[PDB]
Amino acid sequence: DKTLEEIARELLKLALEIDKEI
Amino acid sequence: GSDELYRQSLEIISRYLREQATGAKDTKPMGRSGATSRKALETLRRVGDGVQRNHETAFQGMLRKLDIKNEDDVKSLSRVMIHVFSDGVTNWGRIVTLISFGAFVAKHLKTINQESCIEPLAESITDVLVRTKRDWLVKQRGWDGFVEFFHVED
Ligand SMILES: [Cl-]
Repeated sequence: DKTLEEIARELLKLALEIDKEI
Repeated sequence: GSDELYRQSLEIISRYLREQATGAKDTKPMGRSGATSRKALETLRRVGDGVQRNHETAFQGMLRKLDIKNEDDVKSLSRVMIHVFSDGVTNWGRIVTLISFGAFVAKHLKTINQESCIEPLAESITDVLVRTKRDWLVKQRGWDGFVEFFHVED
């Protein structure tokens, strides 16, 4: 349970959202 | 010079992050391939800001949890940065995602008098991009391919 590890997963999630746009 | 791709990439990413944090376009002349780098910057102003508006909540949620205030914390972000590639996919979207994340951090550093930390922030981003995906960038014609990728019909 690390905040940095949790943030890393969110960054991947956000990148997959952005694939739908660009 | 040696490693022109890294130099150019740092020049582009540095100026974009600093311009995003200060709100002022840079006027200092750029170096080799600067003409292409000028167009890439303008491309980032359009595409990068579009990503920031559509996803500011997600990006702000990351800054809240990160709680970075000094140079050490800025460098510590490299572990987070590489996750834009975690699924084995590489494309200009992931690179724009990474640079947009840098933009949100750079804006924060400005608000706490850490503009000096923006330069090592840009170096960290350029490291993740160039030191791990150089082969991909070369095959994609570098920043000229970046510019051509985001060409708008107009
Ligand atoms: Cl693509």
